[PDB]
Amino acid sequence: VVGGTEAQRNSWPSQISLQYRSGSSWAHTCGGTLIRQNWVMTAAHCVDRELTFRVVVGEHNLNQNNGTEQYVGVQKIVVHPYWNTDDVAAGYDIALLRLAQSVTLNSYVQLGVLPRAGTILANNSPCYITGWGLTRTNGQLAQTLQQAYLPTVDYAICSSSSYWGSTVKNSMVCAGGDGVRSGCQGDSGGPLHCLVNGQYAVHGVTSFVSRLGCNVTRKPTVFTRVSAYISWINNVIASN
Amino acid sequence: XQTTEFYV
Ligand SMILES: [Ca+2]
Repeated sequence: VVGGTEAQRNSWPSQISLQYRSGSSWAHTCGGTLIRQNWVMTAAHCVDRELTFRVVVGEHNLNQNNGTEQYVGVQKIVVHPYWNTDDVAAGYDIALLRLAQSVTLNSYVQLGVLPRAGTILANNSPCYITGWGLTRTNGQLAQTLQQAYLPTVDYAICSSSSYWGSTVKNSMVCAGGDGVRSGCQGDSGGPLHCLVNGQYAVHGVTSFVSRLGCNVTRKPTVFTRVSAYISWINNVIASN
Repeated sequence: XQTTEFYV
């Protein structure tokens, strides 16, 4: 997250770190959202590679174990069947991960609330992006979970020629793009949490930024619009 | 664009 600050410890308790095994250790690769005790929502591109993945719930500092974490293997990966690795702008950048065990819900580990099917937020709606991603374009991963206010940019503006043009689809949410605050590498798969009727719901799954950098004016961070996928999500969970 | 990961 570019332009953000350290999040209050465990204050986004559905935020997960998706990690792959790397030599004698594990490496953070992406964010995700816990949506059931044994299901995580992330980006499809995060699981392109056929690696050994785990999810960490209750995480805050990637480099110290603080007693709130639970570490659980990814057992089954269900990518949206229309996702194409070679065509990110087509959309469908979403995957569900069934965990090898159910996590224990507690004050540090909670389910993320999803929007109602079809929900579109008004332009400039209040949202926060969270993640352990780079804190500057070509910078360093965050040791501690970061957050930044990233208000929505509606479809009509985001898909205009001066922003993303036809690259952005109505199955996506855009947020930010003032050239100041943004997601960045290591944040993808994670949530965009948007305030609706006093409750945060996860409206976005972080997908892509400009190839010029993370915080780029008129290139807001682009997310998979979770409310476009509610039926898909429910179908996957019910059949697995 | 560029996906958010390393480096997709
Ligand atoms: Ca930790």
